[PDB]
Formats: sequence, structure tokens, C-alpha cells
Amino acid sequence: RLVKALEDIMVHYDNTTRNSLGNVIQFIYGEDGMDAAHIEKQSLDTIGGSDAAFEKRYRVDLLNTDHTLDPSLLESGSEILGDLKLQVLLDEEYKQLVKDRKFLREVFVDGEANWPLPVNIRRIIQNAQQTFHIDHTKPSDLTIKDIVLGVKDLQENLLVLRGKNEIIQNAQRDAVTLFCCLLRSRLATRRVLQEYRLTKQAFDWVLSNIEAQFLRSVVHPGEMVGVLAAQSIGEPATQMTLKVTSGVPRLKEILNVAKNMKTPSLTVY
Amino acid sequence: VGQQYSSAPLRTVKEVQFGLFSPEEVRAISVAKIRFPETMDETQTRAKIGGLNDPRLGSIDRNLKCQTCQEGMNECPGHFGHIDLAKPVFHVGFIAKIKKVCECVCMHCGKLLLDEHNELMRQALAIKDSKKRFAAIWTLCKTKMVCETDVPSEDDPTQLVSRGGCGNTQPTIRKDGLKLVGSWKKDRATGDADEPELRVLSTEEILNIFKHISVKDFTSLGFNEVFSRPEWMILTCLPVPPPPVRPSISFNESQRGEDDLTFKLADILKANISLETLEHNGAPHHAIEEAESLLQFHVATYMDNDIAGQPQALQKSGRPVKSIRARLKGKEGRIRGNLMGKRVDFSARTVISGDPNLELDQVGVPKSIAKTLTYPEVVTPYNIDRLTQLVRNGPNEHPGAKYVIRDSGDRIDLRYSKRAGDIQLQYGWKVERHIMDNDPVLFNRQPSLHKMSMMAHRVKVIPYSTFRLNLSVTSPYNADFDGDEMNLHVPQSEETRAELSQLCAVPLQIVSPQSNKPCMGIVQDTLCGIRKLTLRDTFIELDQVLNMLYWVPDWDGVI
Amino acid sequence: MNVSTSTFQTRRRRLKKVEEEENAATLQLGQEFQLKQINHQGEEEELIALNLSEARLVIKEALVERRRAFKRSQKKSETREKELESIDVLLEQTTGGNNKDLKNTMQYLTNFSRFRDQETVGAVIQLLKSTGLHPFEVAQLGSLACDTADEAKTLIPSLNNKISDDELERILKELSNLETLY
Amino acid sequence: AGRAALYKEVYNVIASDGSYVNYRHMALLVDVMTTQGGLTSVTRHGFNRSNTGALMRCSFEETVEILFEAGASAELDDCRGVSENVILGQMAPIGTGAFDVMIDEESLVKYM
Amino acid sequence: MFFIKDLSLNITLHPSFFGPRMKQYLKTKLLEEVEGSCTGKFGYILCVLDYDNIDIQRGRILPTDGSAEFNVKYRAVVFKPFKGEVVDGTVVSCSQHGFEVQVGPMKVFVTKHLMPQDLTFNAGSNPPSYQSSEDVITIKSRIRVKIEGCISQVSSIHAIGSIKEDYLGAI
Amino acid sequence: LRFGEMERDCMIAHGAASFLKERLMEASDAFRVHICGICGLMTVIAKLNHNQFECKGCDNKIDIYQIHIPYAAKLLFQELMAMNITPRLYTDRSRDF
Amino acid sequence: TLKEKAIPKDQRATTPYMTKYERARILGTRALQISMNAPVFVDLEGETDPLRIAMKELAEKKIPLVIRRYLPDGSFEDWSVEELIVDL
Amino acid sequence: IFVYQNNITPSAMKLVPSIPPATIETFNEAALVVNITHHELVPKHIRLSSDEKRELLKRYRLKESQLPRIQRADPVALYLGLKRGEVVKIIRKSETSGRYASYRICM
RNA sequence: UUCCAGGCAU
DNA sequence: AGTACTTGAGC
DNA sequence: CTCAAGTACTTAGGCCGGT
Ligand SMILES: [Mg+2]
Ligand SMILES: [Zn+2]
Ligand SMILES: [Zn+2]
Ligand SMILES: [Zn+2]
Repeated sequence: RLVKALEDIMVHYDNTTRNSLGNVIQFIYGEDGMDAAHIEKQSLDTIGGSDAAFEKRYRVDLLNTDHTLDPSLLESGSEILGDLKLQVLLDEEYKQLVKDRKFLREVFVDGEANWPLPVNIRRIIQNAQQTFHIDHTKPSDLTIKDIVLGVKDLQENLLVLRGKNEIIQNAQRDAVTLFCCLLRSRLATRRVLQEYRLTKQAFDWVLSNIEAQFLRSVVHPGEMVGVLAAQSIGEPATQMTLKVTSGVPRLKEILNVAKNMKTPSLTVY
Repeated sequence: VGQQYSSAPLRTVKEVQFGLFSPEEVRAISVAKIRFPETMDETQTRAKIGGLNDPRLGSIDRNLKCQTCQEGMNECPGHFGHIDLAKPVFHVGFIAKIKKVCECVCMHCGKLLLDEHNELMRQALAIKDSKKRFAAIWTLCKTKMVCETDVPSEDDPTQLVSRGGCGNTQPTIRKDGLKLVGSWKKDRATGDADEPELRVLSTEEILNIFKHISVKDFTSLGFNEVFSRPEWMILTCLPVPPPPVRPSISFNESQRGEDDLTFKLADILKANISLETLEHNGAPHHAIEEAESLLQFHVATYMDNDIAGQPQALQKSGRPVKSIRARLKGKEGRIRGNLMGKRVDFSARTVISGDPNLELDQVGVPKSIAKTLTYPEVVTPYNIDRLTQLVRNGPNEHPGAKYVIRDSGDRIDLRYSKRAGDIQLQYGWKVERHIMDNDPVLFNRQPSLHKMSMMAHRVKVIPYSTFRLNLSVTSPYNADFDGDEMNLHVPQSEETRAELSQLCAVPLQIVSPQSNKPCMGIVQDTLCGIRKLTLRDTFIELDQVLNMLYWVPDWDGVI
Repeated sequence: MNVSTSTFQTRRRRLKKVEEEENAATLQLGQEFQLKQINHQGEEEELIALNLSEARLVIKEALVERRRAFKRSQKKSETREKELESIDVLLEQTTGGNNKDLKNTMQYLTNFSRFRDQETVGAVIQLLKSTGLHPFEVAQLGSLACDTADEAKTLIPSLNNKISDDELERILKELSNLETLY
Repeated sequence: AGRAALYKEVYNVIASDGSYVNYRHMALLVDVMTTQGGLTSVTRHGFNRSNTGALMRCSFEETVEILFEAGASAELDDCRGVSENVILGQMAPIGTGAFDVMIDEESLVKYM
Repeated sequence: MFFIKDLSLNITLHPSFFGPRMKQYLKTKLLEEVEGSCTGKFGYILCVLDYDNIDIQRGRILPTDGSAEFNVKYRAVVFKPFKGEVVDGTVVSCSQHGFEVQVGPMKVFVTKHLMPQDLTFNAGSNPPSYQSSEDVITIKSRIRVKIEGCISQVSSIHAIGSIKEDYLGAI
Repeated sequence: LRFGEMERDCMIAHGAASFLKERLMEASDAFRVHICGICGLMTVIAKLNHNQFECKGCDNKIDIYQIHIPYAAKLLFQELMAMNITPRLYTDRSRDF
Repeated sequence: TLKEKAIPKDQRATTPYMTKYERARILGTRALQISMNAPVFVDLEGETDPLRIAMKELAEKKIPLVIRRYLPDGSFEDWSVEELIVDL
Repeated sequence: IFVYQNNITPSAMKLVPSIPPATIETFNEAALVVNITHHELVPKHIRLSSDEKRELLKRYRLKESQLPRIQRADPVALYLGLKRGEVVKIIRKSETSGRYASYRICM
């Protein structure tokens, strides 16, 4: 039934999920236009952790002897202290990350931070490491401008919907968001130079990779998602070796628009 | 396929228009007058009586003749004939709606029973939908039972206006057998009529009252002026399917066959002649009707035999007699079992036994099948040399082939053609050859509920009669070896295979999207062993380590 | 396959092939020749009538310009009876050969052509086409030598009321003057 | 809020066995049921009733009965359906067949 | 009479010829399958105008086999006779039943009983003829006929005409 | 062996359209009929020899098409005709959308 | 009723890259043709298999094919083998 | 708008479409005791001008049909006073992409 | 072929 | 069998 | 005009004797 009830659903060249009637059934496949295959449980750090921790990590104050970056990490280090024009960027960064904190905590009431997301970043840096022998001793060579500004751009290219106008463009931001969050969680200034002494080179690399590695993780217009998603569910259906109506029978209870479900509960808080 | 060239411009179906035959179309189209009911046999004389089956329609017995259209059997699809009914009969399947239309229109005139004049009607006359509309329309006037000519117009309900005529009450109808019936009234204890007033609704009656139904009323309801005029839901002339639909399984010579269908028609026919000869002659009148509904039966059961008024028209012996509807019914039906799924050529099935020596994507194939399953390959200067060797190499020594086809639509059977050893391949010729080592193929283990229940493997022709597949590709097919068999199909076009190798190969299917996590991996023996081998407590000396190193294909050759 | 040869106008042939008009020089020509035919450019465009000779010019023109593009990539004046032989060769070069028709359509068009000269022809048309007359008439009135408005509006009955007997007369006479000699 | 519970629930049917299904899948289905307007059921009664071509719906339970109502209501079929082409023996508008391939003489010459 | 309609044609080409001199063969094919054709629908196809600017467009590679179907948009000179259309051509054959006059790529026939009465029919005539008071018709003798009825066949649209009207007959 | 429903599905999922068809036509039914450019029926009297294409009744003989579809569908259609249901086949759409 | 053909290469909407189906389909189609004895716009380096040649024609982006992409409503965008990238 | 306590006359209500343009909404009391929209599950919606709407089509080559529908009686439907044809914008959080955009046309 | 029946895939 | 729309029915 | 029968439709997927 499941199959015969989705056959004709696929992703059409614009990234709309329709059928023989072209009746939209999802504007952006999977509410993100990503081909399931290119996904791994990455951790959205920016969400859980004492409000304290957040600071010790992402905070950078070029106007302080205790919160500025130790010039051992950055080459242009000490020569930046006080520079208020930089503490503006450095702030917007920290301000944007904070917006995230309350964003994620707003979509994920749980707090749960491990989720399915395209482009594995731990490893995209993990390689960045040994590929450049990056020594955790010598000082980096990035500019507070390089890091910050370059990340803003990595984003300007993680295209999902190409669209030449407003409406389309807007749906593009939405179709991402969650990713960049993760992105900004891992490409935070402090994190970038302290946690893993990145060089400029190494950096520009990690960036360009996330670039395409992302673009690959998109969804191929042609995919027969209907027949797919169907099996994907009705597959672990037979593999179900089974006080509340549960599992196999209950699943039927569902698909049938159960006019009178055996168990009916009603959990009130 | 269906061979022989035709200057017939060629295309693909884009639209499909469903309609209903017009008793005349059935005639225009028809080539068969179809009078006699008997199969044929020029009265014992084997041939076919210009009566039923082939009084021009397609034919039997490998014989060109078939309205000269010839082409003999294969090619000349069916040629529909007709057979003018006796009296209009209900179309077994439409009946329900024929009732539902009457319940919607008044007889005598054949006009609606709810003009926009009754607002609630408009609401419905706007439900753009030739079905949900006809749904609102019905429920609406299946109440009003008096075809009014005077109703309180859009104006003051004190200023009534007229429309159509005849207010002749309309009898609430109800189903029964293959005929409808309704009961009128006219007062009760007032003056005459009183209680109900039951009358039968003759086909003729209804049909005529339908024909009169307005052209924009056809439209108003759920119909269409060009393909489905309610006045057709009733059969006047009968379209006669030709041989191919109801083949005659002729057992050798001078022996029977004639399809279950062919019988049901021969019946319908007899039951027709019976009727007409009761009219054009000694007509004990309402003694005829008794032999009419008999035709209403056949021509109804011919299309459907599994109804409410049971009587399964038992084809003597008790058999029920497969009505056409049954031929299409779910699974096994022309649809579910013949079009949404077929049996195919170039397919193989045997018992699978795992092997720890084939690459994930390979599939061990028995030399038996490697000589059975072919593949049309084009003679190209590229292979020409090889291809010729295969051919002259014979269709029995493994690497070889069995069929060579020259452009001139004639196949040389390599295993007999007193020129098999000869043959000068011709570029652009085809040479069906043996499945060779490394031919992409579709291998699968039903029940196929996965995308990865079918995958492409590299043919690796091996000995012994088993499909020997790699191990890690064990859990995706849901395959074990306690007597489990698997099916495997062989691509046929340079592009078909392309589709396999570029999307269906196991190397690709490695990471399932159904769970954004790989769906294969190391199992059993290797899993059980991979651990033991690991453990700090496990060491290995040079002699062995060297053999191990070697066993790994890539090994940089540097200890 | 060999999709015969379609036109440039699509008519929704919905089952009812019933109607198919009757042909008659009553200016009633099959749809394929309506006053309003759709130029392949999608643009509408008045029918296209060619009158003997004026047609012979068309053919011969592209039929020769064809000989050019038949040699462009091979590296990579009237006389009635003399022309009949001149075109005969032009044919045995850029034509089809078994195109028995075209050869005959030229011989017929060359013997019976009226004005064997491009200018003289355009001249005719500047005169004719400025009548409001259906190109069909504009054609006939050109390729058919007439004298009285009788011989004219008799053989070209589509006229009759369209242009007065004297007007058509004036014009008819214009053609005999312009009527290229031989 | 309805789709919500439908997904929420169905999820607890596949997650009950511990298993894992990537949202998108389940979500699609939950959607296909909801979009239409209310709670379209995955059964002969519900889903297989939409304006899909008749040839399609025909291949799932109502079969004959459906085709009848096709000639009756004189429907028209797009042949946009997976099934359609399958029955018609034509390449279907699916992945490989989601576009047309063509020879552009232009390039076909600048290549030589 | 004669016209110039804008037609199209679907020629399926073999991948074989998917070379450089493609347009070359395409056009050449078009010409084989058109110049000299004939259908009662457009009549006699006689010559494709503008061999040069023939439109081919991107043809599409078919399914199963590689062949690609091209839709060629051309234009050409054609001639479709009409009931009533008056035309004069050269006489061809002539028998006891009448003389077949040829007008263009076409042949119009005139019946004994479709011309004037006084117009006899000479039997002992070499070549065969038809006489009258002051008229002699035969082989060459140019004529002028009124196309009475058209009968389309194979790739040849025949017809019947009369000269028993006014201003008709010899010229 | 049968390439039934379950199996169709897998290929549809894969998006291997060319192949699906191949196993449905060239590897099974596959057959060639003729249509009336008008009444979308198989009426047509193809004498694929003298070319005569008539089809009459609807009286065409000039606008006709050749089409490849599974003999199962040829049957399926004729079978629907025998029940007085017309499965019209049109080489082109007009509907659009 | 839109004879208004499709989109102009300008205002090109779709994806800049090739879909796995597209390459899959092209490689096949082109192969099929090379095996049909079609012309080969590369330098066969002994490559005797077609899907091999196509595999190569595809790498020197010397396949003379056009991917006519279709949009849910009938309109379309034309993409040339050359154009489309290949991160497939 | 209107807030009936325990009902209205079946004869009364049949006069809400009596004074068009301006239209009338009937609402129950106990049915407003709580605001549904405030519910954990129900995501926010938004009306669309003929422009906001026609733009949604022009930018998605969409037909009214193909557009995902929302009942005319749909709880939220009345909340924001919906009307047969009006379009809504549903915007909710997504475990795959922070926020998802979606449109519902009225029944 | 057809119609029933039975059996196997842990 | 189970189970879901639809028909019929005393109010 | 609103309530309990009335009334009808599939049930997984392949492969392998009697008459
Ligand atoms: Mg087993
Ligand atoms: Zn025949
Ligand atoms: Zn009446
Ligand atoms: Zn016909």
C-alpha cells in the first residue's frame, strides 16, 4: 500500500517534491533538499553546556588582559589588543553565536545536540590536521578578519535552491540555517585557532571542502523519493519481531486513519 | 517487436481518453456481421463459418488470410466484430449509475429536477468535478419526486415562475436483479391510486428517457457529450472481441479448444435469436420478456459473473466461467499480474552459497547459465575480431556465442546452420554472445522490499551450479544459505547496462539513505575473527605475516 | 518513423472527423489553404498564390541558388525553347532525377508561362495585388489570358461581384500590354 | 498540529523496535497524508481516490470498477504516472527518464 | 493556383551518421522524402525553396536505439488542383472515350460526354483526334479546361474536366 | 522467472527507467499495433505490405500511427472494449498543465 | 497552450551540476551510439569498449549532447554536456 | 464576530450570508477558553495578500490545485478568519533545517 | 493450458 | 475475517 | 431527520499432484 501510495513522488528539477499532478508535497525534499546518504550524526556544540562554558570557548575580547587571544595562538596577536574595529566583528560573531544558542534550544526543546547533518566537519578538519602537519606549538597566521569574514562567505555558497528572486532566495536561507549553525559552532574564532591551531592555508582548505562536500550532499532531481521513503519504512516493517497498542498492529492502526484505536491514552501535563 | 517494417509514423502514448462506445461506432468499426452462434466448421468441414469467430475477424491455424490484412497470427492483432442485440440491455457495471441517473431526472421529458432555480442546486452546479458534482447533484434531487413546471423564482416567493413541463410524479426507485423498479402514488384514502403503484422499468423505456436528457444536462451531471452520453450506459450493439482475446486452444487436429469466453458469447447469441424470433413471430407477448431477461443475464455475466443475485452462470460441469472483469481483477489480472509485473527473458535462478573470495560486487555464475544467457552485441571493428572468434568458437565452449543476426531480420542459429563454422561478421550485425566475465547484471533476492534487494554485480563465471556471492552483500538481500535461491536478470542494451553499472552496483548501494548509515559490513567468520586477530595479546611471526601481506591484492609490497 | 509531412496548423481532431468541407473554386479550399495560414514564424500571413511563370521564376531561382550550396562545400536571357533545354540541365544537377513531376512542372511552366521576366512579373503583381482580391484570383487573373470581363469573370467566377466589369477590363487590358512578348 | 501527532506517533512505531529512519522518509508519508487537506488514509478508500489518472489508481484494488467510472465520466490520463508508462511499455518520467537527450549539431562539428 | 506552404517533417537519423556532415545528410534526406511527393492534403510537392536556411533544431535521441528524430521546418512550392479551378495545358493521349490533357505534374481528363456535341471523334486519325466545325484536337493541340472533379490517388492527384462551357476548349 | 511488482518498485526507486522498460518490453511482451489518429483505437487495418491503412468506419487511411506497447496492454484494451469501454490512445496531448 | 517554448539559457534556474541519472543516462546513450558505429570525438587509446569511450568522451567533455531538463509545468532549460559540471 | 454561550437558533444562523460584502463569524465560548495556536504543536500561520499569493504562484509555476490545502473549518483557519481561496504561510522548526517554509490554500 | 489441492523457503 | 463506507427506517 | 443494520472489498511473494 505504502508504495502504491507514493510511486510517482520525486524531486523535480526545481527541488519541489511532487507527483503526476505536480501537486507539491514538500517544497524542499526532506525539508532541506539533502540526499539522506550524505549525512552523519554531528554535534551542535553551541546548544548544550553551562552558559559559563559557552564563554570560555567562543568568547574573545580584544579589549582585555584575560579575555583577549594570547598572541601565542595568533601571529597578529598582541598587535590587535584594543583594536575596537575588530571587537565589533569579534562581537557580531559572539552575538550571532548567542542567537544560535537560543535558536537551537528553541527547535530542540530537549537540548539533544547530536543530529543528522550533511558534510561531516570533525573529519573535514581531522584531515586538515595531518595533511598540513599543523603543529599545536607554533603560532597561527590568520586574521580575525580572515576567520570571521571567510566563514560568512562559506555560507554564501552552500546553495540548495538556486532561484533568481526573493521568495526562492528566502526559502534558501531556511533550507540551510541549521547547517550554518553547526558551521558557526565549529568555525568560531577561538575554537578555530586555539582548539585546533589552523593555518590560513589549512583554513582555506577546510572551507573549500565544506563548500563542495556540501554541494554533493544535495538531492539529485530524478530521485524517486516516494518509492524510496516508502520502502525505507515498510522495510523495517517486516523486520519487526513483536500496555499500549504498539508496533506492527499499531502501524496499521495508523495508516488506516483509525476511527477507534485500541489504546487511546491522552498524556496531559 | 511484432516484426516487419511499417511506414507507420511512430510515437508514444501521451494521453489516454476513456469513453463509452456508441452503438454505431461498434458498427462502423465492425467487420463481422456475426449471426450464427456455432463456432464454425463449415458444418463438420473444418474451416470457419462466416458466423462467429472469423466471419472476417482475426484467424486461427497459421494462415495469412485474415481480411487479407494477412500477416498471419503474430502481427494481426484482433479484429472486432459486432452483433446487434435484440433489445437494449443494461451494462452490468453501469447499472448502478443508470439507477442513479433516473433518480436524478424525470421521465417523460428527460430534464433535471433542480434548476439553478433551486439555489442549493447551484452550489452543486459549481463543484468543478465531473464526479463530486454528480455526487451533490444526486443527493439533491433524489428527494424531489414531481417534475415541477412552476417554482418560486429568484423573485418574491410570492411570484412563482415556470420552466419545463410535465409534473408527472417520479417513483422512488430501487435495485433488483438486472432490472429497476419504482413506485408512484397519488393520494392515499383521497381518490384512487392510494398505496404504492409498482411498475417495471424496461430497458427501452429508460434508454429513451436518457436519450432525451439534455445535452447540457449530460454535462451538468458527470458526463460528456462526445465520449459518454448516459444514453450509452445501455448496450444496443455488442462489440465482439476477436480470437486473440478468446483464443482457441486447438488440441492437434479435428479436436476442440474454444475459449471460455467464446462460449459465453455463443450463449448470448443463442439467447438473442430466441428473443427476436419470438417477436417477429408467434409472440405470446409477456411470455417473451421472460426470455428477454435471459439475454440481459448473459450480456451481463459475460462482463461480470461475481454479483449479488448469485446464480454464477455455471458453465456446465459447475465451473463458474471467468467473466471479463475477472480477467483484470487484482493480482493475476492483466493489470497487477501482467503489466505491473511480467515474467521475462534473460533471467536465471539457482541456490546461493556464500564465498569469501569474490569482491563485494562480484557474483559467481555457473558455466551452465553462462552458456544459456546471452546478450546482443553489435559487430564493431572494435570487437569484430574477438566477436568472430566467439562465433566460430561455437555455442558450447564457454567463451563463445549462439546467435548471429544479420540486418536482414533473420537469425542464424549458430548451433545448426550448416555455415556455423563459416560466417563473416558484418559491422552493424548483431551477435548474441555468452555472458562473459564482467558483464553488469541485476541480482536479487525476493521478497524485494528494499532498493538494495536488487543490485548490479560483476559476472565472474565459475564452475559448479551455484550463485556464489560475496558475504557482506548477504544482509542487504536478506540472504542465508539453508536452501535459499536467488534471481538474476541480464541487461540487453548498451544503455540498459549503463543504468545498472552507474546506479545499481553494490559499491554504490553501500550507504543506505533509509538510515544514512551503511547497510553492509563485516559479518560472521570475518567479524568473529577480526576481533581475535586484534587483541594486544595477539602476535604473529614473520613466516605468516609475509603470507598475510601477500594475500592483500594492493599491498605496496613493502613489509 | 516516416511521419508523412505535417503542416503548420494544429486543429484539435476530437473524434468527430465528420464535416471535412467540399472543395470548389468557390474560394473554398481545404483548411490547408485558408486566407489565414500561419507562417512557420508563428506570424499570421495571407495565403500564397503563385501564378504560372511567377512560379517558374521561384523554382528556377532557388533551384539554381541550390546549385551553389551544392558546390560551396565541394571544395571543403529568355528564349522559350532554348530555356527548356537550359533548365533541363539545371535539373540534372540540383534536382532529384526521379522527380518526374518537377521536370514536367517546369516544361509546362516554361512553355505556358506568361511573363518570362522578373521585373515584368513584379510589375504585374504591383498592379494585380492591390485589388483586395483573394490571392487565388490574383493568381488566376495573372496566369490566365483573358479578353472580356466575360472570359474573365466567367472562368474566374469568384469575382463576378468583387470587381466591376469595366475595372477588371481596364486591368485585363493592362496585362496584354505588360504581357511579355516571346 | 495534526501532521505533528501523525509523524510523532508513526515515529514511535518504528522507533519502538529501536530502529532508525531518517525523518525525511517518515515525514514525506506523513505529509502525503496531510497535504491534500485533512487526513487522507493510505487505503483503497482514501489515497487511491485522488485525481490521479485512472490507469494508475486502476492498479490497486478498485481495478475494473475504476476503469468503468473512467469511460463513464470520460476521464483523461496524463501518463505522468510511474505506473502509466509501465502499463504502456514506455520509459517513465523517473530519474533516468526525467529529461531528454539531444544532439546539438553545433558542438557536433566543433568536435573534429 | 500554385502555392508555397510552410511544412515540417520528422526524419529519424541513424547514430551512424552522427557526424559533421550531418546537416548535409539531413537536408539531402528531406529532399528525397519530399520533392516529388504528393498527398491529397497538400497536393503535389514540387520544390523546396531556400535549400540554404533549412531549420533542423536540436533533434532528440530516441529511447532504446540511439537514433535521433529531427523536426525539419521547411517551405516549398506546391500545386493542388480544385473543383472548378480553370487551367489550360497540353493534350496528351486521346481515345474513343476522350482526351487526357496534362496541366502541370498532373493529368486532367475530358470525357466524350463532357465537351460540345458538334465535336466529333476521328477514328481513322493518325494521330487520333477529335473534330468539329472549325476545330481539330489531338496530341499537341493546346487546350484550356475547367477542373470538374478531383480524385486523389497514390502520389498523383487526378481529375476530370470539361470544355463544354464558354471560353473553354482550344486556344 | 518473474520480474513482478516488488521488483518493479526497486528499479523505480533506483531510478533505472531505461532498464525497467527493457525488462518490460524487449524482455517480455512488446508488440506493435496501429492507431487511428482520431478514434484512439486499434481498429486500423494495417496491410503493412501494400501500405493500405484504411481503418475506415472512422475512415482515415492517412493519419495513422505505429506504437510499441506490451501485448498485455493491447489485450487489456481490447478486453476493456469488449466491455464497451473505450481506451483512446493519442500520440500527443492537448491538456497541457 | 504555451507555444512559448521554454526558458532562455539566461535565467537558467536548475542545478549547475549533472545528476547521477544524467551522467548515467548520457554515458549509456552515447555508448549505445558509439557501438551503433557512431563517430568518436576523442582519441581511442585502444579503448575497444563503447561505455569506455563514452566514459572518456565524457571526461574531455566532448559529447555533443543536450540535456533537456523539464520543470513540473512543461517548460524547460537546456544544458550542454560541456556546461554541467561533474562532481558525480 | 460573535461569542455564543450554548448555541444559536438553527433558523437564526441561516442569515449570516444575508448582508454581503461584510461577513459574519459564529464562535463558541467554551471553544475559546484556551487558545489552540498557543499549543506546543500548532506552528504559526500567516495570511497573504493577492500579491503575496500570486507571487507564490508566479514563483513556483504553480496552479491553485497543486497547492497544499487547509480546511475552511480547520481550527486555525477561523482563528485568522480564513476565506475560500486565501493562502497561508506555515512556518515551523525542522530537525533537518532550522525553519521550514510551507503554504496552505483554503478549502 | 484449465480448475482444485498439497508442499517449500531455518 | 474485519472493517469500512452506504443503505435503509422508524420517528 | 438522525440511528443501527445493509452491503461490499482485499487478505505478500516467489518456486515446485488429482482431472
Ligand atoms: Mg533459508
Ligand atoms: Zn487482419
Ligand atoms: Zn418531466
Ligand atoms: Zn479510426
